[PDB]
Amino acid sequence: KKTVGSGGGGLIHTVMREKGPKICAELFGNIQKVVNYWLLHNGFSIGIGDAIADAS
Amino acid sequence: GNLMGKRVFSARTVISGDPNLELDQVGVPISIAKTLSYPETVTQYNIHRLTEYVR
Amino acid sequence: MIIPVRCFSCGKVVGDKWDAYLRLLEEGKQDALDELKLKRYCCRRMVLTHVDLIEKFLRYNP
Amino acid sequence: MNTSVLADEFISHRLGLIPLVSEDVEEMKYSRDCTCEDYCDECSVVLELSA
Amino acid sequence: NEDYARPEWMIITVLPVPPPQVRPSIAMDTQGQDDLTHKLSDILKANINVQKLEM
Amino acid sequence: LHKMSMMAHRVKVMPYSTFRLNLSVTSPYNADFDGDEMNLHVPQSEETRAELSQLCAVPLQIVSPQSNKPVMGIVQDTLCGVRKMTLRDTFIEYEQVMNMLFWVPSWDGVVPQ
Amino acid sequence: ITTEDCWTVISAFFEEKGLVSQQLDSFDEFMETSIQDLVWEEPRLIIRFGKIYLSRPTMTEADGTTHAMFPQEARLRNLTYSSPVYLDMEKKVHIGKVPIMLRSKFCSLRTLDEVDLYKMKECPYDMGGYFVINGSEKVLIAQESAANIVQVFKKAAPSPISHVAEIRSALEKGSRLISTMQIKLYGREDKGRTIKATLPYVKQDIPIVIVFRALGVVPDGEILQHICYDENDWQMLEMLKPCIEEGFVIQDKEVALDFIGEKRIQYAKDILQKELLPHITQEEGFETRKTFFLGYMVNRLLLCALERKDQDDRDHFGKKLDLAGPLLANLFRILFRKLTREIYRYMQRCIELAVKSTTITSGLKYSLATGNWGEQKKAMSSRAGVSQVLNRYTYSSTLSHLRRTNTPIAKPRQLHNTHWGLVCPAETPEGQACGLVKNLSLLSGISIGSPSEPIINFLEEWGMEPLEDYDPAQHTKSTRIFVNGVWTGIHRDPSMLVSTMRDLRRSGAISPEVSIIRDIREREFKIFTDVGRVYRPLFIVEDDESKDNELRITKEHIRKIVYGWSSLVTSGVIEYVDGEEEETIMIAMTPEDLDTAKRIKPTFTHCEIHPSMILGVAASIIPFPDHNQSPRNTYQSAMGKQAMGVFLTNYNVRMDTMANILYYPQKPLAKTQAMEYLKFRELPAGQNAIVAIACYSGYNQEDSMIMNQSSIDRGLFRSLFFRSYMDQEKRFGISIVEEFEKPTRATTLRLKHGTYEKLDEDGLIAPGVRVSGDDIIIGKTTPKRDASTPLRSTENGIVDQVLLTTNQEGLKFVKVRMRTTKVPQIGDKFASRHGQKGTIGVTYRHEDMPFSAEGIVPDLIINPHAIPSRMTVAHLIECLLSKVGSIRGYEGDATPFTDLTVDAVSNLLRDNGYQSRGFEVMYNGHTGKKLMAQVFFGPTYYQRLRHMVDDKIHARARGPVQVLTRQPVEGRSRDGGLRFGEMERDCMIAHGAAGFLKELMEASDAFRVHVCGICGLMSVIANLKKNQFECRSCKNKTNIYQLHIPYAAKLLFQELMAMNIAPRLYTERSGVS
Amino acid sequence: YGVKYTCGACAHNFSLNKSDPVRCKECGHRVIYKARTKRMSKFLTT
Amino acid sequence: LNIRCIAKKGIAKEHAKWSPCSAIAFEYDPHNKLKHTDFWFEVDAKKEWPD
Ligand SMILES: [Zn+2]
Ligand SMILES: [Zn+2]
Ligand SMILES: [Zn+2]
Ligand SMILES: [Zn+2]
Repeated sequence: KKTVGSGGGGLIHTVMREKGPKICAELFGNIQKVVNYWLLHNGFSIGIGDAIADAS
Repeated sequence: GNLMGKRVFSARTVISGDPNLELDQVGVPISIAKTLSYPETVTQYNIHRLTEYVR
Repeated sequence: MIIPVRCFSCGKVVGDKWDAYLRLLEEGKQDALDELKLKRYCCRRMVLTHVDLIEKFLRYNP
Repeated sequence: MNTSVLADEFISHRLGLIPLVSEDVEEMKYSRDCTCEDYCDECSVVLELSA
Repeated sequence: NEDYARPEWMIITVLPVPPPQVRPSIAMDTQGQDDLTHKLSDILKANINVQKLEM
Repeated sequence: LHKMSMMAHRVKVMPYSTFRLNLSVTSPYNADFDGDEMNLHVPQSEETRAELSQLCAVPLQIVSPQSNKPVMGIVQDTLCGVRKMTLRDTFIEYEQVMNMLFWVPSWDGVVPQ
Repeated sequence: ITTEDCWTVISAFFEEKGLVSQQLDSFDEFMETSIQDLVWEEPRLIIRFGKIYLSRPTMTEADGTTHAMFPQEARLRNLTYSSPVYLDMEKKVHIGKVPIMLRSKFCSLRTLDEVDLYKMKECPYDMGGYFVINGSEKVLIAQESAANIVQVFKKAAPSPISHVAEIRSALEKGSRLISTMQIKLYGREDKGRTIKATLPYVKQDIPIVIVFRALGVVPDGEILQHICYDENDWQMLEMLKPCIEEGFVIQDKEVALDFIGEKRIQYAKDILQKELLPHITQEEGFETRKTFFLGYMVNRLLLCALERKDQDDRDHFGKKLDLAGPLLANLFRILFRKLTREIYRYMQRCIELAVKSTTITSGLKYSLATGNWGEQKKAMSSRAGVSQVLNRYTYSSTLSHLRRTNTPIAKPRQLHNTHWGLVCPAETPEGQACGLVKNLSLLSGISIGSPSEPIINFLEEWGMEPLEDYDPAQHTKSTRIFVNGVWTGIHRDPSMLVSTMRDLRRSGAISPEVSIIRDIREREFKIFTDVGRVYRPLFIVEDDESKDNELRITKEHIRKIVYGWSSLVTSGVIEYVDGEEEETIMIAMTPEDLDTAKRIKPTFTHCEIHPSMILGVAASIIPFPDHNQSPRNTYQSAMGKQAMGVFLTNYNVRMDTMANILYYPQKPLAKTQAMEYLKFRELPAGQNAIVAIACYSGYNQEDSMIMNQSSIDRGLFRSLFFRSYMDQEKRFGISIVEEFEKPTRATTLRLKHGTYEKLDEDGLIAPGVRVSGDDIIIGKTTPKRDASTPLRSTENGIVDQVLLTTNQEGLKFVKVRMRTTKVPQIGDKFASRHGQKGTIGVTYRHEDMPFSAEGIVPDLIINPHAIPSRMTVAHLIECLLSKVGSIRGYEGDATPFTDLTVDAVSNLLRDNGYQSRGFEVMYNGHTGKKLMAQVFFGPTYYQRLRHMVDDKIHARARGPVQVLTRQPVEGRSRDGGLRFGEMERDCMIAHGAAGFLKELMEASDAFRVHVCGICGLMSVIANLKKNQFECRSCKNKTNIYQLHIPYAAKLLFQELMAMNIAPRLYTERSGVS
Repeated sequence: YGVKYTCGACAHNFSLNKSDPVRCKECGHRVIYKARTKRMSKFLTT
Repeated sequence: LNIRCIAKKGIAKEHAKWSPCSAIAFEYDPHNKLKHTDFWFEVDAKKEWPD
């Protein structure tokens, strides 16, 4: 979130300013396409198990 | 009610995001595209394509 | 509302198995599923959750 | 004709799922390739049902 | 303003009757008359009787 | 309630009965997919269009004047995962490092050492 | 008696009362009794009335006798399920048709059994409770501040008044005046503090002293006699002092009744015997009584202005529901009374039959039909809402609808404490009206209306020394007693008066419905017979154990359950506690009781049947509602009324517009013990989907879910959709009838666009026909102009059942029903029972799908992201539990506060073979390589909410234009166009998108008007051809301009003109700048 | 061969036309459905 | 109830009513040696995760 969010220092905020509307707008799709794809294979989930505290 | 804002070549349906669409795109259901038109004057650059689209 | 041919989830047939099941209960007083050959829960839930409305519908006249 | 409490296409569905034989399924043709308008013995199997 | 609006005209002598596109009628293929196309007639009638009491 | 509650998009005719929008352009309209609906308007003059693409294009909107910072980032899956993929512990082998480079359209066509 | 026992008791409850007790119970009360008392009061005319007859359903149609009518017919034929009314009039007589309440008493259904019903085509499962006016099923909605009670309010720093006490009064039976009593208290908490009160019809206010002397008490201290009951309370008395001085100027009953302005003095009396605290009685020789009240009042005032009693709690539910039965009452009167003074005119013309029994038939219909109680006429000053269109989306939808409450309009919307037990905390609409609409718990019931005297008597003969003769000092701490808001004397030692009435109710000699509250802490006795008091049932504790320390009920009573719920009450084992009486009891939660897993748990008079009974229909279907963020439960509380299933079984013989049936239902893998009374297991709202909470294609993102196409094909979540277009053949007293044929040409043209060919010559289609696009479904004509019906443009399907029929007016009635199977599509909405709503983003198949070694693959893939902030965890639990119940065949209980834990279920799941937490290994459907992670894969119930895309998708480009405006038309159904309202304007303006915005014109209005170059108006007579332009009156033909403005605006102007204002339009600036 | 209208209960093939009343060959109950079509309906197995 | 069915070739792509498969088990390297997975756990993966 800190490095790629709708934040100030935002790598996005910077790529927009440094490269332009266009270049940065494309930047999303890419960072996306790579990651989303990767996640598709690495998987990820959540279940009651994520909400239980240590025995003690 | 009628002047500062009126109902207006428009369409509306349900959204669902698509992770394979350039940031600025917006997938439109064929159905809709086949309903909304666009007045393009005939010009010797697009006559050929238009006469096709028309047929 | 009748029995569902083949399980949604995996696909294995399950139309025939209705009467076998609803029977192994009334009489043999029984697990039923397991012997009927319904292993993994996908098909399991299929039978064990069917509420046969057709019966009541059938109670109507013409 | 159909006086069952189930609707037409509900039963229609049902039969779509009923498992048919498919041993020599390979020596039959896809209705799409068969030169017969609609269907025939050379690419289909017709069935009856009366109740 | 002596030209566009003189104090007196705040009182009406002759009433401006607006036309159809204003108070359209909606027939059922049967009557069907707009709201205003009534309080115009209610007024009209309240005018008739008045005069027929002054003559 | 935003300058961004309305933005010009590139049209992509697709099948199935629904407007398919990108995730990162989610928070501007502030939509989700639990049934939410969207209105679409179609320019009609040659300039009308231009006026729509030269000032209302989604790309021009990335940096919001109200809070002098962008207003569209990487949400959910893409964010969550981009994190994992970054850790020193995250490693990928050739077979995949390739299918990954392929997905980047601008890829120079050169696998990094 | 353990916990698992209390269930049989509850079973015992519904076996006898049934989900809709309230509605019916309250109806019979109007028919049986009430209805009589109403016709017999201010009847007799200068001709009297006696007993009235109420027959069963009938149909008086010309061309037939009087057919004994039945529900399922009136339904199809759009009639009225009402019967006749006769009255033994004195010098037998017919007076109106009363709409009966289905499943009531005069409704034949009340008796017929299982098999009996199946023959009337009426679905057994239909619990009824609704009316059937002109076809559609109408449900009367409960309308929630009780009357005849004392209230004290503090009035803001800015006000000449300090505190004030009020009491709204109205005759429980007889006219019913709505005039309230104001016992003010001027002088803020400082200035040198009088007490004045307001009376009906009196211009100004009167200082209490006078009100007393004018009453019948002339000396001081005899006045203080009534107000204060303790000569040693100088404070209060002090307060009164200044007041006495106020009236010191009027020293007797003569002057007393005077200052109230021979002619005037007489009127004074009136406003005291018929207006002043009119309840109690408006007789005559009771002056005394009212005086003790006005004394008990002036007391209550001060009791607060001296910080001894708080300001009255405005929202203490106990002091607030006019059900169906009552409504007809106040309604009937309004009617019968116009009949009364109608019958007065026939008698005032006969210088020597007449009773138009249509005002009571048609009057009743109007209301019940629309929802406007108060008459019709130039009286819209009524309330719309009362009586609606009974829901039929799902079974749990209908139940809910009947158990609903209203409340005419930041504090009321709150969930008060008093709400415990009587109303469901979760089920209540979002936005708009939220909290103004409450639903009843399962156990709640409403009072009905008992009689006072059999208890007034039963009292003044067991210690109640009547008020009439009272002496404040001889009887100091005399516990005063009230009856339905009236003061019927005090009582000496009450401790017993109390535990005698309470023993009287338990044997059943003073209706279990009456309320008796003893407030020792104030010395008073509350008596309530009232109609509209919500009450719940509880086990009685009584330390009645000469063998220990205990619930009167025992495990012998239980297993004994000719032993209904009527006996559980006729033995003093259970009591009906209204909200008021509740105040003075102590309720124990778990009967029994009162591990490092379960939730940590922290004089008794009663115990709770079961805590999971504080819930109403809605939540009752929610698994582990005690594990989710409350605001979520509140949502599911709404979506349930929007899922699919089976709303009745007779559905196949129902001609209702819209109705959906889920192809294959499925009782849930996890359930509430309560569901058992919600017939839910036999009428499910969904199916058990093989869920899989994980990330994948990234199409299950932002509440959009992935659904396994493959199983969507095997029929998962498919549903039938019905519809019924209907028409009639109108006539005129002047023999001119319409027609049902297959019209073409024939001098008129008035026809449609579509085809009529699928129309047999009877002007109808056959039930086999596959109709679509717009195809004319029906053919009608008007002598040849067309009145034929077209299948809605967005729709299509197949005809499913056509039917011809008579009308009361012997007209040709014909309804048509069309069927369609609706398949789940990449957009349709779904949701579980946890506010976990989401729509389809895409659909993959088995291969593409991720999977587990076993083979098992998900039907649904929702995103792990919809869990962290939603907090709905029970969702996570239902899955686990249900993954066991799946494997074990045993029903998995999810029911509220029980003894089942996450640690427990997890152990049960380890006995079967899979991870103790659910998670399973999965191999990515595209590559087969394992997933670096594990997934929460497990069967969860999912309701297929209505709202499928293809019923919303709409697009327009220049369609039907409006008439007045000339702008597009509204709504997607009439081909309308989306509005570009203000806010959309704004934005474009922010963008500096000048032209596009201007393009309000091109995409909507626009219009060419012709202005005058002189009087800037739209006068110009522009005959567009011969160019002739003109504008006489301004006599021009030379200087004229044409302009382009939004017709809405052209109209703005024509409008302004007809209002005499002149919007001149000028084409050139002259004022400069 | 041939059928026009049926009755909601005593499903007995009737058949009428204008003015011939709208009842049944017995049961007064004036309902009546308009029996299926002759032209066969064709379905898909999905 | 009178019908008349017509059967045809086709595959699971076209419709599920075709594929003759219906559930298929698949596993490999039961002992995570290839480390194509990262076991979830509270204390001990091995004991908490079925062999
Ligand atoms: Zn299966
Ligand atoms: Zn062939
Ligand atoms: Zn002029
Ligand atoms: Zn008949």
